[PDB]
Amino acid sequence: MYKKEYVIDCKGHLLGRLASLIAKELLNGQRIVAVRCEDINISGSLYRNKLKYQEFLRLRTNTNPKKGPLHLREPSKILWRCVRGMLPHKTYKGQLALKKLKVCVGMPYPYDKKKKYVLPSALRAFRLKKHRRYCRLGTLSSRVGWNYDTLVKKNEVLRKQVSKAYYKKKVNNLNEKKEIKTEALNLINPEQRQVLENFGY
Amino acid sequence: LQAVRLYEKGVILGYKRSQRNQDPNFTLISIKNVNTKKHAQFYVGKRVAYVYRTTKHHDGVKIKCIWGKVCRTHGNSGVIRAKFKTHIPPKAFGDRVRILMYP
Amino acid sequence: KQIQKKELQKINHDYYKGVAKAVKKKKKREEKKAK
Amino acid sequence: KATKEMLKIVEPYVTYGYPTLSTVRKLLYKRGYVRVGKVRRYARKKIQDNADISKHLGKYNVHGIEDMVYQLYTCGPVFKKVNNFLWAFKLKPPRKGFKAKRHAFNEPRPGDWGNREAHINELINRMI
Amino acid sequence: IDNSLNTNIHQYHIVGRAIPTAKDKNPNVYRMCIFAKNDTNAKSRFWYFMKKINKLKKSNGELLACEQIKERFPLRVKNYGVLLRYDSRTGTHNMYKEFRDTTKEGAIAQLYSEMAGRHRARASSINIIRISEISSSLVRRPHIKQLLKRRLRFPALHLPTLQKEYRKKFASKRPSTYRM
Amino acid sequence: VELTEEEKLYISKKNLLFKRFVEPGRLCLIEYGPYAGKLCFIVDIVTITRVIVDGAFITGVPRMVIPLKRLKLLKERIKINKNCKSGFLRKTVNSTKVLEEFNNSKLGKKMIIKKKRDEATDFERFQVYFAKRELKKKMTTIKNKKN
Amino acid sequence: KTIVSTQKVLIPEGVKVAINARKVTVSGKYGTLRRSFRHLPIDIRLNKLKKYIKVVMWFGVPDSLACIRTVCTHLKNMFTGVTKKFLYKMRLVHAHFPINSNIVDNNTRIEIRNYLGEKSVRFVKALPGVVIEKSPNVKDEIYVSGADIENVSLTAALIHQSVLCRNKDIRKFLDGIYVSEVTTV
RNA sequence: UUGGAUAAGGUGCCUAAAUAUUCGCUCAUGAGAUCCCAUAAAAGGUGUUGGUUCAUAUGAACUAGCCCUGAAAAUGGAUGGCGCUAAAGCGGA
RNA sequence: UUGUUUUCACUUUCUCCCCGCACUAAUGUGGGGAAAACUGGCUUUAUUUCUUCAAUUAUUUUUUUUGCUGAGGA
Repeated sequence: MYKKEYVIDCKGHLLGRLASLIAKELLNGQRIVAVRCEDINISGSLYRNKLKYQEFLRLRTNTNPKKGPLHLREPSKILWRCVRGMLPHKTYKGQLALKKLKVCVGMPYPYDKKKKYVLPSALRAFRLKKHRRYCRLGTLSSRVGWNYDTLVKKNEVLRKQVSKAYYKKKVNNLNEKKEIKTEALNLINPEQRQVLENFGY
Repeated sequence: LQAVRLYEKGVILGYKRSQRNQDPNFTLISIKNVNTKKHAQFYVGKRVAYVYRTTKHHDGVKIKCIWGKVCRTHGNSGVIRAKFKTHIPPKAFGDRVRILMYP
Repeated sequence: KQIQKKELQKINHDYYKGVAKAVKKKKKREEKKAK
Repeated sequence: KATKEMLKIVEPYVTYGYPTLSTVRKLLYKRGYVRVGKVRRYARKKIQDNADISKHLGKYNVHGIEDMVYQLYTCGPVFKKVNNFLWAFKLKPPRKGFKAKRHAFNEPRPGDWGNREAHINELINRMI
Repeated sequence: IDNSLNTNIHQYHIVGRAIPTAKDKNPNVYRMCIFAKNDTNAKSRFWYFMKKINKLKKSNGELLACEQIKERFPLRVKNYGVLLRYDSRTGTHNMYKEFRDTTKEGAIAQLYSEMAGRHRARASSINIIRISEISSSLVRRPHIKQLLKRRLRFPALHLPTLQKEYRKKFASKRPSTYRM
Repeated sequence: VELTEEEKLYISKKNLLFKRFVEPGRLCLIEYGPYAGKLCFIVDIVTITRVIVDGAFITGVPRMVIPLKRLKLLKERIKINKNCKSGFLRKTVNSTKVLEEFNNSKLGKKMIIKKKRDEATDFERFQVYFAKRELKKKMTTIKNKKN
Repeated sequence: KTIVSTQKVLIPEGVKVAINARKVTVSGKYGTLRRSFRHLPIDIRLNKLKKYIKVVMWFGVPDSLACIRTVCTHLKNMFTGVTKKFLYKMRLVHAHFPINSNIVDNNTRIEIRNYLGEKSVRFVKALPGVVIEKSPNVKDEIYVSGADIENVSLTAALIHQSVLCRNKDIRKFLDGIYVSEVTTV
């Protein structure tokens, strides 16, 4: 809302709730970059969402399909269109809000180590009954003709290993910082020690 | 460091409007860390400054501020209505305003 | 106000006895007509 | 009997009930307006004094808002010269709002119109 | 006290009689006790039931005293019994009812939400009659027997519900669903 | 017949995935609603969601009924009778000092730190800042020395 | 409708298990066990000196309480299946053309011929670790067996539907590849 | 005209205001979603819950809420759109 | 043709015992019995700030922080 830009990991996020929240942020003026859109999940069976997308696919302008609704198959573009359908893109302010949004499949280069945020209002674990049926946007998009799911998965696993390496570096950095803190506490004057102790610092 | 702030951040949301109908006398304002009406009521009567930049100087200065104050809360999600000396230009939605400590 | 609360208790307990006896009569009539 | 019968035909468009003393006092003190002008030229005026009350009723010895409340609650011998003398109250909309103007106050579903009996004091002092 | 959880039902008891007429020089007096949303609502329901069961209304009925005979202890824990009668979109059906709460006021009212949710029976279609007290062992309902068992337990796997204070939109990372 | 050691060890070793039995006698601190911030006792259970939670006079909470959705109970427990009333509640609470045994866990310590941190005046806020400043001085001094 | 359901599954002597987050890992005689049952809300209690499993379901409503029964009898039943192999009674049938078998590559990638006389190729597989091989007692009989209950049963399942013909009344032409009875080693 | 408060109606985004609280029901391989209003019927329903009647925790019959079949039309298509299933659906409070 | 009056059957427990004897969800359970009653209620005595004094209604009196308005000119 007030940050320069918010990066959202779309993994395990319900499409409609995520789109509504993101669109509200764009309208309020907060720049949003959405990553890993191919792990967005949609309520209802995968066959149900496949039928819905087939019904959307069979729909085009009869006279000239060029101006027909550009269907788009990438999950990032699907999320972008869902967000666009949530805000007044026909107006200037709505167009600005729409252009204030970036969507990516996987995690591209300038999103390796900026904090990916998660909005619990759109989590599957909190917004869907466990015994009910859900889908996966990457799988649905591959079914409707994306043919890039596997490449994103291989890039994601390579990124997993890459990030794990420097997380293992960071944990040792933090646990040496805490132990130097333990010894530096007793080099501070006692009255300054008391305030830190009783304020939990 | 330098350049103290001692104010709270706010975003200019839409006018005090309904569906397909506005009332530009009041402008809706969102505040940095307020999310309920019960503490949105805390910032009532406080001065509100909208500070913006002009293309060219007007008093040897490229900066102009229009004043106002928050009258009462709007809804129950930490949104307020602010009345300004003039009407907030609609080119300024989503911009930043200062909710000042004084009064 | 012990006397006043006692009188109120007496009136309320008369109400309670009336309700209990009405319950008894309702049950007796239902039992009689059940067969 | 007569006015109750004539009001029953208009029940679905009004809500009515017991006023009680504090509420009648509030209504007369903060919303009470009085026809001070001459017959058929009444020129609605807020009370703000007892001079007009005495001018219209002093010869009939019910002069004073003290007496007007003293008389409106317990319906004594002078209701003609009190109700008709008093301008119709122009109330504000309820502070918290109506429940359903379309439905009766007496139906199990939320509703407004009908006889609130003793429950109209809260509505009046919310609307005042 | 929390207003959101509470309903709006209190105790009352108002006594009267049909009008003594020339034909009926000495009419008998009668009474009955129900609770509803308001005292006026309960009076209207009582007069409706009087018109449905006998022949009398405000035109031929009057009341001669009013009191609020509240319960012995509203903080008690009870098990009572009433009789339900309702109508569907094609007929009418009847049964009994019993439930546990602190007092009769909500004991009357916990049923309407269940009825509306299950059978879509709006409150204008249900009739509740003859409130009394039930036993704890005589209940043949499935759920209510374990209510007064000697010892019982189950987990708390319900989803969290935080304040508007702390229902922060952007989270540092994904929360879990274990708690405790 | 009785077996001792195996049952005694497996009670601890079973590591059952669910804990905090809802038996009468537990302590509670509400999570949602106007009453989030008070300490009470789970007197009994009335249904699946609604439960009976009542405080002690020392803690000062009247009788209440709350849905299970808004709850977060405590690990303590006393051994009162099922019908024990406010005369015995104030005795059984002080019999074992039910509050003392809680405010040392991680969550309790965090809550106390937050409670004493938000109520911090400007003077102690600046004291915390200055203590952090001196601690950072020592940080960098010995970090440079460690090379 | 009540709030707890459970099945006190009896652990036989010849099996040792370890539960972890609805992922029970077990060791018997022919091998080890594991299972992906993450669809269903299941909690498990375990003991190993006194044995017996307790698979439970909290807030047990008959809407899904028919699943704990399935998983519980299934659990005891894979215990039995891995301890002692299960044997269904599969018999090939042939009204006119006796069934031609080409058991190529050790119970893996079997081929079927001589069924109505098509004289073509027909090959149907099965899950690895499960045998469906000729019983020497009778030629037209195959002694199906394997590691686990589902392991044997899906193999006994897929095979029947492999060679179906067309336009021939099966009320009169009783051709098929049948499975009749169940026994143990 | 300036403030306040409301009516009808709404409070997931479009769109100002509840991803509000509380209790149930429903999974639809064409779910459903505000009077007029923008169609749906006879005939089938051991899912859910609660009943009623009967024969010694044991079997039936019905009953009615949601869901399903019945249910096919021509430019591509419309709960207003997006979408929504721990509802943003239905019946309450 | 109402009233009135009468009988048993009801509750607490970390009580205890025995049988399945560990079969408990638990630091127990299924069944059959003993215990007092630390549950509980009943009447009192000085006190309600050790501790509750609730809720609703009727009748009164204040209070924190603040929005908008200043007609007139006797």
